[PDB]
Amino acid sequence: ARVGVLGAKGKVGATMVRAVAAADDLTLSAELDAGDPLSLLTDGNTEVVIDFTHPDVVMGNLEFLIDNGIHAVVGTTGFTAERFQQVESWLVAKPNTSVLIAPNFAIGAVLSMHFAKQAARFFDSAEVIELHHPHKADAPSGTAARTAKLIAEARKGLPPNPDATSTSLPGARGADVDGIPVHAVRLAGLVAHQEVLFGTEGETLTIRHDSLDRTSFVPGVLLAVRRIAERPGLTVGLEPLLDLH
Amino acid sequence: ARVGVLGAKGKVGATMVRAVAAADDLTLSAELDAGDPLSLLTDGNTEVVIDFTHPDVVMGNLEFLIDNGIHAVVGTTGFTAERFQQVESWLVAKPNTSVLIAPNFAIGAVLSMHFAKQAARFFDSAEVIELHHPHKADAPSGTAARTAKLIAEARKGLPPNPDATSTSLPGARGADVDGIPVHAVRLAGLVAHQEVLFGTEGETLTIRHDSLDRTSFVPGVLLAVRRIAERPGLTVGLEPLLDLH
Amino acid sequence: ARVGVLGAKGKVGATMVRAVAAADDLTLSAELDAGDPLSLLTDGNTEVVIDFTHPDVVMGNLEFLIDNGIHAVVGTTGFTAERFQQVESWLVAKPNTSVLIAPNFAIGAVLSMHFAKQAARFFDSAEVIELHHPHKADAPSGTAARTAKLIAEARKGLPPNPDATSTSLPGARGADVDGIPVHAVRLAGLVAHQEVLFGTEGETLTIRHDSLDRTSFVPGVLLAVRRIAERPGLTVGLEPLLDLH
Amino acid sequence: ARVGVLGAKGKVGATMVRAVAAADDLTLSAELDAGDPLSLLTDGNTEVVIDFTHPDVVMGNLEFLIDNGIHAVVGTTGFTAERFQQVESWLVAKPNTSVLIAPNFAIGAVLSMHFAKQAARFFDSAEVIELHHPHKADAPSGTAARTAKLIAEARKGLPPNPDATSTSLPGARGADVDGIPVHAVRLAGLVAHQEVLFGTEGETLTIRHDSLDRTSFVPGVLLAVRRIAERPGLTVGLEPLLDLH
Ligand SMILES: [Mg+2]
Ligand SMILES: [Mg+2]
Ligand SMILES: [Mg+2]
Ligand SMILES: [Mg+2]
Repeated sequence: ARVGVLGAKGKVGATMVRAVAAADDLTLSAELDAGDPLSLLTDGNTEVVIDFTHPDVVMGNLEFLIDNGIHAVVGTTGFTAERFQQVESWLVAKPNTSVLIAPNFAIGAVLSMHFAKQAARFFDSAEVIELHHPHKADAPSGTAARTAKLIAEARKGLPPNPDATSTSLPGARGADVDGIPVHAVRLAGLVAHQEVLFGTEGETLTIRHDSLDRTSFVPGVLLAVRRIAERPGLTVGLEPLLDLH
Repeated sequence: ARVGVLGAKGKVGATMVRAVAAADDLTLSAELDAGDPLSLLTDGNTEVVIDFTHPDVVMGNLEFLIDNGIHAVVGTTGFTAERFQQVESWLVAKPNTSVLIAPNFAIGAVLSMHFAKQAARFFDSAEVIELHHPHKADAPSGTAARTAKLIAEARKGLPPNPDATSTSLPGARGADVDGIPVHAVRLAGLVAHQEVLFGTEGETLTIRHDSLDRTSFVPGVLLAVRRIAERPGLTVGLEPLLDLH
Repeated sequence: ARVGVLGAKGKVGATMVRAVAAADDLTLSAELDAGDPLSLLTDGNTEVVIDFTHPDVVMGNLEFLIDNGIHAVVGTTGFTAERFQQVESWLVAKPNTSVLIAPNFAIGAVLSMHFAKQAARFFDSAEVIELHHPHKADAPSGTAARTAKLIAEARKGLPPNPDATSTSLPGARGADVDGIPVHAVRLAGLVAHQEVLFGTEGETLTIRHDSLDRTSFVPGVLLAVRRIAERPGLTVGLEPLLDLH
Repeated sequence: ARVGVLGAKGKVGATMVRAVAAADDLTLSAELDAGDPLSLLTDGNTEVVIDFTHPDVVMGNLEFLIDNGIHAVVGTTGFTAERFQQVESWLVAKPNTSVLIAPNFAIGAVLSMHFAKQAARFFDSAEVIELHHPHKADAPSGTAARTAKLIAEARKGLPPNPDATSTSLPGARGADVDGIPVHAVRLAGLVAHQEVLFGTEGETLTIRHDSLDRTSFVPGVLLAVRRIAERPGLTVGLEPLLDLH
């Protein structure tokens, strides 16, 4: 497949360039980083584009790709209901163009999240623990928050976690994301890790995702690049491409 | 829902009897043990039956229930392809009767199994650890083997687990269920536990299911009883009833 | 060894009574509850006494036992520096009497605590996770706090846990017991569990203690009773009796 | 302290050179790799030497260092009872020379091992799980074997692990090192990891050591280099220097 990479000197693109170069089945058709015109993509017959450039510029890129029937695997964040609306809009005019926007390309992470979603309604209790290196700026992770919201949403209409706590120390019970405790561990030696715990009297289920490399998103981006074709128009999140729905 | 229970003096039966009683939305309509004549089920307008009676007599029961339009949640094992085929047959005459047969009713167990199946093809490595009380007769557990099978099958066409082992001790690498290492830990204090691990360079995912009670199957049986009507004819395994969209 | 038991109608007492009975190398020589006169202990030539009676009456008992040369395994809490000091005093008059007072008799718990103390100064990061049934009143557990204290103290003079958190949610980082994060998980299905984690760039060490029974203190009490003679005067905490060379 | 490093182009030495160079309190006095005369050590007033050169040459080195009153932190393996005897011998003539020989310099590992040693006699069951990357040649690890031996030795005179297994699959119960099951997991994404499990009815204790870098031995070697002075003559294993005994 003829793959083009944007913001290709930026850490992700650069990595993706390497991934695509190394990869058997795909040929790298264009490597554009900032200061490069977008006409180069069509000039080399780019079918798919990987995009992870800054949020300010993504909208301007997506429009171009859509205009030109260029499939887009997008990893850039900063997307809003209103920005999805917008993309959803451009795609109306080009029904054969696929676009995938995903907050997270680590297959382990995405699976881990989807499993929590599916499990959450079958247990009395659910909590999230997340553990990261002590250089991380924010607590909980983006990923732990989004996870907790999903669980909360999946449990829309069950009782809240039982909990008889009556004296405590501030923070002893973690954060409270949509009614479900997120704990954040920061510990030397760690990279990125998350543990979703469910329990009910008699049994517990625990899902853990550990990520040891900056680079674990690669297999996912590649997956998306190899499959984006199968699903016309806008797809949000990688999970549909994992053929789980 | 008006529920009848067979094998009511065996361990599982006696349990569900308490269970059906305690449950508010359901009433118990007949409780028989081996040898109480089946007729009593219709005598009480039993809609669903829970069956956990011995393998020998299960086929005999299933016939009656299907004959009489009585839905059946069946937990007995010893089911074979040709036995399923048989059941499959009786059901053709009554398209309004639902029957559910499952190897396993612990919701946690069924979920952990399903997640493994769904995850299996996105990682280079997959192993199963099962941990049990030191009084268990067989290694690996029924559940561990079934699980390894599923993973093996979902990996039909990927390379086998990478493994450079060239010198070892017998058993150091555990069992080999269809190309997949299964390790059995036997340890005082434990009940029934299972941990599936998958790995790929840069990321790991682990699913653990812990069962602390004999009675963790109850929620599942109940769920099945509450839902069995939604699916006409034979269903195998609880996971379809865990309504997974 | 000829063993007497106080507070024999409370939960802990009644247990040790069964325990002393079952035990072959030991016989039970008196079992009193609040208000049975102490004299009965000597009336039966009781060598050691297990005490778990309420805090109010413990000092009253200890006096009698020490007066009479009767070794005491004491599990009651509510002990203060000045109460230890008092005990310490009574013992000066009888140098042949041994007394043991411990916050905690679960051998696993005491070991996990000790290991933490010994490990604490060789790592940059240290946190405590405790997980409990959702009916527990207080967060963190008594045991989690004691533990954090110990680690804090053993780290007297190292830098504090590294942590670049600058934006968070209240409680995301758990409690702060003496500079050490303690997180409390409350989850259906669980009993009493605790996981200490230490980390340093390149390596992590984790100690977990799981307690599945009300009755896990029994082996320790018994051990204490069997060993209390080996150490004259007051001993605090079971770990010295775990004979650590 | 005036530190000399041997085999200093070899992966360990090289690393140690860097560590010593970077390290505040120590000055690097000599960097000798193969082809360099040993007189250079004394020529620069080397107090301590780090040695990890090949086993064939170690004996020849140790003799020199001992002769010259040069302290030696040795990481080279291939040591035998008879080779310790030998070193023990050279040291007779120089009572002020310290020598430390250790199979393992990762403080986490050493702690993890020492804890298992101390715990092993207080539980009915003990097993070892070790997990490594799928490029590892041998199963179980050096470290898992040595660990199991220690446990076995510490349990010299208790009943063997209870275990009612009567049908199994070859390897389902792992290896059998001195009566205690070692399981080896090999999984993509992993580096070096070990989990010691103990259990007894009512409670379990679990010790886990994860190692994420080749380089986690550095802090230990440094520790030894900063402390070797405190203990005259031969010390085997790092654990005594961790002030645990
Ligand atoms: Mg290529
Ligand atoms: Mg009822
Ligand atoms: Mg007795
Ligand atoms: Mg220096």
